[PDB]
Amino acid sequence: MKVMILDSGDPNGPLSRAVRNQLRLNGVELLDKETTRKDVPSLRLGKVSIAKDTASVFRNGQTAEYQMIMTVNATVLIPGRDIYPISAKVFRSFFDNPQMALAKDNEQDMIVKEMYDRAAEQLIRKLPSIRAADIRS
Repeated sequence: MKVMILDSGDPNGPLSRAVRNQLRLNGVELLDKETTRKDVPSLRLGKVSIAKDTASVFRNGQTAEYQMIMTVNATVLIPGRDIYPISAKVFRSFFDNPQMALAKDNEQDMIVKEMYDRAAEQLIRKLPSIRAADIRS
C-alpha cells in the first residue's frame, strides 16, 4: 500500500479537499500526523492563483466568454532526497450569459470547484514513487 503526508495550510480549503479526494481515488493513504517522517514522502501545497479575463467578445465589443486560469504550486519532499517542486495549470472558459451558450453549463460556483479537481488530478499525476529522483524542470 502507498502512503504519504499531506501538508495543508487549510485542510478545509478547496484545493486540500480536492487533493485529498484525488489521493483516495488513486489509492494513496494519508497519514494523520507527523511520525516516521524520515520514512514517508510528503506533499506540501504552495501558491495557488486564479486569474479571470475576457476570452472573447461580441461584435459590439462586449464580453462573450471568460477564461479562467488556475495555477497550483506544490512541493514533494522525499526523505533523503531534495525538495521536489511540481505544479498544475488549469484553463477553463464559459459564457458570461448562459443564453449565449449552446450547451448547458454548471454554476460559476461549480466551475471553480471543477478546476480544483483538475488541478489536484494534475498534481497527483506528477507524484513520484519511493523509487526515484527527478530533476527540474
